[PDB]
Amino acid sequence: DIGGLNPCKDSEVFQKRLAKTVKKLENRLKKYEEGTPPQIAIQQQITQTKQRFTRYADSNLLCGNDGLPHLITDGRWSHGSEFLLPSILFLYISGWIGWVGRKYIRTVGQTSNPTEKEIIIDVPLAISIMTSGFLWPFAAWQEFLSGDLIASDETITTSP
Amino acid sequence: KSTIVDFNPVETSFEKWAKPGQFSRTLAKGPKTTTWIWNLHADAHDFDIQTNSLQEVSRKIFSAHFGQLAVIFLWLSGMHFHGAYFSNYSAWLTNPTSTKPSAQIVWPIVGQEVLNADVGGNFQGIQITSGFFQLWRAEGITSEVELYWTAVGGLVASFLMLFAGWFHYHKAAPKLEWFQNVESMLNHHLAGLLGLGSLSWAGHQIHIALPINKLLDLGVSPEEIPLPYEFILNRDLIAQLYPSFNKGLTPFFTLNWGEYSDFLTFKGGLNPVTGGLWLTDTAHHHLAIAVLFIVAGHMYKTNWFLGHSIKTILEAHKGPFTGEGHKGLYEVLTTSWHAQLAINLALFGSLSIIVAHHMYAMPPYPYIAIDYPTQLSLFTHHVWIGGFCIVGGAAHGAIFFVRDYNAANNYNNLIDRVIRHRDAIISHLNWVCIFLGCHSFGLYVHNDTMRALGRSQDLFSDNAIALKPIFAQFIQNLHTLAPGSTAPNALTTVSYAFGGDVISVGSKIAMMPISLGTADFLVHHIHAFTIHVTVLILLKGVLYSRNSRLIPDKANLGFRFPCDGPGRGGTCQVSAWDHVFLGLFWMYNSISIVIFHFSWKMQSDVWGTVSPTGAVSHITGGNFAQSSITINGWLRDFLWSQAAQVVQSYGSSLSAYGLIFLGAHFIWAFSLMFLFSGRGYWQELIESIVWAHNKLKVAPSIQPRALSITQGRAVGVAHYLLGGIGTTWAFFLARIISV
Amino acid sequence: KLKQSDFPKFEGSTGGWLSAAKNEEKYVIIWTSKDASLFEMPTGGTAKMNAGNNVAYFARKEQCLALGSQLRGFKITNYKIFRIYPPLDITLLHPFDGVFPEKVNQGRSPVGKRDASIGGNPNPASLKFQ
Amino acid sequence: SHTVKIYDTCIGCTQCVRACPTDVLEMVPWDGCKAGQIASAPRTEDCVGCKRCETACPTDFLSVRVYLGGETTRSLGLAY
Amino acid sequence: IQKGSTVRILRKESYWYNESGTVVVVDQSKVRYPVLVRFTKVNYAGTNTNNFGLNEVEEVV
Amino acid sequence: VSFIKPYRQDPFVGHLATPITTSAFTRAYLKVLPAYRPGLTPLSRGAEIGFTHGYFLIGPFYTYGPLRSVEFSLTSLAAGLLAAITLLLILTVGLSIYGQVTYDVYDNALIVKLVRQMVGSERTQDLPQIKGTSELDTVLGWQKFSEGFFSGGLIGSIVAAVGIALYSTYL
Amino acid sequence: MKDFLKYLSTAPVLLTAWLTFTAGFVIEINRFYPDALTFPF
Ligand code: CLA
Ligand code: CLA
Ligand code: CLA
Ligand code: CLA
Ligand SMILES: CC1=C(C/C=C(\C)CCC[C@H](C)CCC[C@H](C)CCCC(C)C)C(=O)c2ccccc2C1=O
Ligand code: SF4
Ligand code: SF4
Ligand code: SF4
Repeated sequence: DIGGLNPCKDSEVFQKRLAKTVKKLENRLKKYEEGTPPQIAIQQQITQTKQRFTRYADSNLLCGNDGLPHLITDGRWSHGSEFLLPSILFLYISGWIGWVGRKYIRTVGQTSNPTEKEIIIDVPLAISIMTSGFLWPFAAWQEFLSGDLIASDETITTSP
Repeated sequence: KSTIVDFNPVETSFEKWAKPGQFSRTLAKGPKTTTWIWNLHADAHDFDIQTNSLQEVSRKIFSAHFGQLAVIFLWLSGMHFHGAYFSNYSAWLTNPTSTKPSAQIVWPIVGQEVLNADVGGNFQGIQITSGFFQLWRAEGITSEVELYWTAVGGLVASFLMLFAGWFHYHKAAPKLEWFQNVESMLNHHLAGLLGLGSLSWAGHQIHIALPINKLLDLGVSPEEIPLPYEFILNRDLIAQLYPSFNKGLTPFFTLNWGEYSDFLTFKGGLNPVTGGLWLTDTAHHHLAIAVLFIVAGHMYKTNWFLGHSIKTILEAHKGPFTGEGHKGLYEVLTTSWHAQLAINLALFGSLSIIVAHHMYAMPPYPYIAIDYPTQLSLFTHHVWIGGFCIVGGAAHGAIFFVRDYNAANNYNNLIDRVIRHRDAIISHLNWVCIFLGCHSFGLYVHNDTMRALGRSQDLFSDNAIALKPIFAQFIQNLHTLAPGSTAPNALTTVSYAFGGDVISVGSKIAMMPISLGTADFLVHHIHAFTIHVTVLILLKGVLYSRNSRLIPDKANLGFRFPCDGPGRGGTCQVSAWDHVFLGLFWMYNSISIVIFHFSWKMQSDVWGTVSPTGAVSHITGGNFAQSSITINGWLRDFLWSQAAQVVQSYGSSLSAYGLIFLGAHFIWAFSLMFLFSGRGYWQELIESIVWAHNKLKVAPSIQPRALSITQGRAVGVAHYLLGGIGTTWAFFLARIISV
Repeated sequence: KLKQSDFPKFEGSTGGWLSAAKNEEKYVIIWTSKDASLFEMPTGGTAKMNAGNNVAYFARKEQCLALGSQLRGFKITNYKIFRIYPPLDITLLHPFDGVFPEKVNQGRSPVGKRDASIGGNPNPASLKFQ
Repeated sequence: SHTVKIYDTCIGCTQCVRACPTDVLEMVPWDGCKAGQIASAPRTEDCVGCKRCETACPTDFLSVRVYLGGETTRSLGLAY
Repeated sequence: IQKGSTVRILRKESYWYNESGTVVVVDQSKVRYPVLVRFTKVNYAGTNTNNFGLNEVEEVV
Repeated sequence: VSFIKPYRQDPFVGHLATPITTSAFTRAYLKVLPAYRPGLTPLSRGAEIGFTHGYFLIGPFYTYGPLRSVEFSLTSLAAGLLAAITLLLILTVGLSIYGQVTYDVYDNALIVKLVRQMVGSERTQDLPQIKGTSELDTVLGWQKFSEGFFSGGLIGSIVAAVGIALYSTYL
Repeated sequence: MKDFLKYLSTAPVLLTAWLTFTAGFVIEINRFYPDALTFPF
């Protein structure tokens, strides 16, 4: 399909990889005894390996000639769960972190001892700001509009 | 109102916990730049600059020692708890030669359960190379319940040491005169601590370890072995194994000590069953050590008209060549903690290296000589600790010279006379270092270039120009002839390394005569050269710590400073700290070469398997003799060859070793950013980053500053040491566990 | 014991001057002390002052000035440093006008003074080929 | 020999003069500051370039500036 | 400008260039740099105050 | 008693009077060496130094060279002799250039007195200054020293080769 | 318990607690839903 890849559900090398891993795990399982915790752990390993391979097969995942899932990150929504949705999730979380950090910096920057409140965090104010970051996309595009997001010329510059 | 302690000196309060940097006069005002954060941790234990009173520094040091001992006790309790709960110690007891010791199981997350190896005995976990199983077996511990109780005792002891530290800083802190009783302290540490510890351990060995281990070697399973207390309440369970307890303590008090030859032997060699030292020999050794140390503890005058005064001993040791001699040394060592730390750390690291040597040379634990990973790990770890401690001793000698050295109090004594001719010492040490390096390494390079040019008869090899270590071979011959000639009451040599028979346990070689040829000559001279260069750097740091021809007032700049400026052609790294930094680098080099020599020589010419007919086949096959004489040989037949197990560990239970190999390479390369660069570039880059932050109104109030020059060097050396030592750690462990 | 009676009671160190301070220049510091105090040499170790005139020779001006700075801790202030060329060419150096450089004395003219801040320095491109 | 320049931002706090290890700087009368004194560099032939002088300068971007130049046995700090 | 006034530093070779500081005292004598300004951010040398000329400071509204 | 004292009663020299720097054995041993033996012209000093140096220099080249022989070989001896002679030539070249760039004097122990008496108001470093008063510290003296070193090196190398051949043949 | 709570509000203790909590919920997500290469939806 895309880039010459093929779905992993029809990739023979993918099933060969699964079979080889299961065979190695079973051979390891053979050298232990009865329902002893080592055998239980190896059986859990086998079950998890089978579940992971089955989930990857039924996941709209494209496999190359090596039988490994390749990620299609050109931007198409068909393979949108590989990069685009995790990209949105990370952008949300990281914007949350950056927004709460910036808000805390600007909030304790207007107190008597701004530097003290950076090594000794005001946990009440920190908790107040941190749970308010869920609106960071909206807060950012409400502070940029008001001109409160960017400094203009009070920023320092070197000699040249 | 005791005469030794002050009651309730410091109030137990949490107020100062909420004021970081309260100890320092400069850091107490609060952070203004990020340099304050780093200065906070760099001055935490520098008690000299926190108080102007030696008494307060001594009390802080005493409580810090208690905290450290509590940490050590907690670590030991954790080790015993892991042995009790997450180990295959019981399975290893019944099959020491076929079960690999494991005492740490790994949770099944993110696929990391592959690290749980097939250590044997129906167990999965990480193979343990600390030799705790062999130590516990030598202690007579035959059950995991005993390990649990030892862990509980360790936890109780750790809490006790924590309470002792709190008590002796906040409730009853000793006075300076108590700390300065070096005669009493030496008497107690020599008699009580050392001698009575040896005596108590000899008692434990004789009454618990001797019978239990004898029964274990006889084939008695641990379940039918009597509980250790039964060997004390019943004089018949121990009198069957050693038929001399039937006479009781009467032979001891009647001076008929020959009766106790059953369990106080002098045999030498190794136990043929376990491959370790005879535990009867060990008990006799500890008894003799106890008596010697108790006797040695009655030397210094403490509270009666009896004993020696160290001041009178030192002041009487003058000479024509040494002026006032040792006059003033007693005042130096009773008023400066740094001098005591220097001496103790240097001798402590040297002792650690000696311990490392004597460990593999004469394996003291049952079934530890045939556990090659344990032997390699123990040697390498102890040599590394020794090198670090020696560098620390040099560092604190330099610190004493900078800070606690008084010129007036040391007029024409040994310290003064050493400083007065420091040039001669350093110049001759420089010449010796150049001579040794030229010779050792250039003989290596000559061998390499002769081999590369197809001239095999021009090498410094055994089948070529030969440099036989005749002096060491003479000593080896003297030791193998000692039993019956110079040690007439010995039955076997102290170690089979000096010569004798091949000692094998379960077809695995425990010890064997270590032949010394031209390959050992070159590597020994390499060791001497590296040690001499490290000594050169550290001694130049100590002697030139106060002044020099460059900076006549270097003592006024302190122990730790980056430079005096770009003038005089450049005055980088003139400190004494910058000498403990370079000396750390050279100690890493020396110890790395030492452990490489040990690993290759043991794998190639000691360790291996013995055929039923007596044919010895080694791990590598004797390639050390002919291929360790060229740098290409070290690169190929040792590094490239034995790195195969590390690089091929992916997908196996040793994959963590490959991951740590790669990560240690990454950290070592990361160090070079700090070692090669300078502070100005990073400060000017932080300037633009701060511009961006200010543009987005997110510049922190604590102004971000690049790490200071000294801190940049410290970070570089710490990362370099961590990366190199971790790379060697992963390489050694994967190689010696795979094969 | 020593060449001159005013030398400090120093046992000699292999950190003193070399062949340079016999054909290029040597520096001598003189001072008078009330007590035979024990002080640390800028070159080697501990020396003993004379209860009176003291004279010391060094290879660098910095060594003499470090010794003088140490002398200030002994409440010694009258120390004076001279430069001696290969022959007896004595030149008073440190108390140049009899007043230490840290204290303002009349009769001193500013040397190396620019009547502007750092920002007024000319651009290097305009200082090419001169 | 190195070059040492003094700039009129001098506040006459004398910290440069009392930090010079080779007696290069001295305090001279002036009328451009409250202290009535300004640093001078009349003995730059003894300047070693250690830059202790400008490490003790409290003014914003320095009032004493050391420009390293030609080297001499005095400026190289050679006891030999 | 006077004591307590807020000024912007116009000196280019300044750790507080384009930044705002508080005037501590303006000297009335014939000194070259009479304006003494205190800042909240310490410079690279650790100081937080400096003397500025009359044309190197601009009062904030 | 103390066996270490300041050198020549000067506590400010970078030197000490140890039982090695100023011992009677050191004095006599250094005064019998060609470099300091009294009554020797610079040519004689050079000749003796060259003889001794070539004599002990032929040794390592012949014994450990690229053409060694556990038995006696004329080719090995010739190789060692040629290597020693060429090394002496290199050392003589170094001596010649060192003397060329170091001194500008033809008669020492006088010019110093002349400029200490009749004034030396010139470009200096030739009239004034002048380090060392030995005859080896002149352009003429060092030239003859190098010539003697070179000739004596050749002669001593040849003599040592002859001795080595005799020892290997008749013993 | 006024200065102890202030000590717990210091940067190291707060960072250690936050990173321990963060690693904790990450590890537990990866335990309950392991081997997640793509978005579950
Ligand atoms: C939490 C606040 C915060 C915010 C909003 C930003 C924002 C920014 N940083 Mg930044 N930074 C921060 C903290 C922050 N940083 C910290 C703590 C450090 C020290 C490690 C840095 C080091 C740094 C460098 C070296 C660079 C930036 C750069 C940037 C810019 C591009 C984004 C980027 O590369 O991220 C960079 C982010 C990191 C390197 C990791 C930050 C470390 C953690 C995640 C942040 C700290 C969280 C904090 C403790 C939360 C506490 C708040 C709570 C008490 C309420 C952007 C202006 C770049 C730039 O100038 O581009 C224009 C750049 O080169 N920053
Ligand atoms: C026979 C008596 C005796 C014994 C056994 C010890 C033992 C010890 N002393 Mg000690 N000491 C003694 C007498 C004694 N001292 C006297 C008389 C003085 C006064 C001059 C000192 C002054 C002194 C100082 C100043 C320091 C020590 C330190 C140490 C420890 C060294 C660390 C070590 O080797 O770890 C071995 C550890 C163990 C074997 C663990 C078990 C040891 C336990 C704690 C028994 C300790 C015995 C104790 C003195 C009994 C007092 C109990 C109390 C209720 C009165 C060690 C525990 C150093 C240290 O670490 O500080 C804590 C230290 O800095 N001692
Ligand atoms: C008995 C051992 C001992 C003791 C008591 C001391 C005590 C002291 N040393 Mg010292 N030192 C030692 C051993 C010791 N040292 C050794 C072995 C070396 C050689 C490396 C040195 C080298 C040394 C130098 C070069 C200096 C000191 C200094 C000091 C003083 C301040 C220490 C401080 O505040 O650090 C606080 C503690 C820290 C900053 C911890 C830093 C963290 C380390 C560097 C990294 C550890 C990594 C660890 C192994 C884990 C890595 C694993 C990775 C995967 C994460 C103090 C008196 C300093 C001083 O000014 O003395 C007056 C100083 O300049 N020491
Ligand atoms: C492979 C890299 C390398 C090498 C070769 C050296 C070599 C040396 N270091 Mg070291 N060093 C290194 C890395 C290295 N270092 C690193 C990374 C650091 C950073 C921490 C240091 C830090 C350091 C310090 C701090 C000190 C040294 C010192 C020394 C010298 C010890 C004396 C000696 O053996 O001289 C003999 C020279 C050699 C063994 C090099 C090879 C020479 C060959 C084999 C023989 C001669 C070849 C011949 C002349 C070639 C002629 C032909 C040619 C003209 C074409 C020596 C020059 C010490 C010193 O100054 O010397 C006493 C010292 O104090 N080093
Ligand atoms: C990069 C660099 C800096 C800048 C480095 C800085 C500012 C350090 C920043 C450290 C951050 C802010 C905290 C550490 C973050 C790590 C992720 C934590 C360590 C990892 C743990 C597992 C220990 C210098 O200041 C410097 C100075 C002198 C010589 C070389 C250099 C140099 O190379
Ligand atoms: S900065 Fe680096 S280079 Fe410049 S002086 Fe200090 S150390 Fe020497
Ligand atoms: S460099 Fe700076 S300090 Fe050193 S002398 Fe010249 S001016 Fe005085
Ligand atoms: S340094 Fe700047 S401020 Fe300090 S004295 Fe010299 S000139 Fe005046």
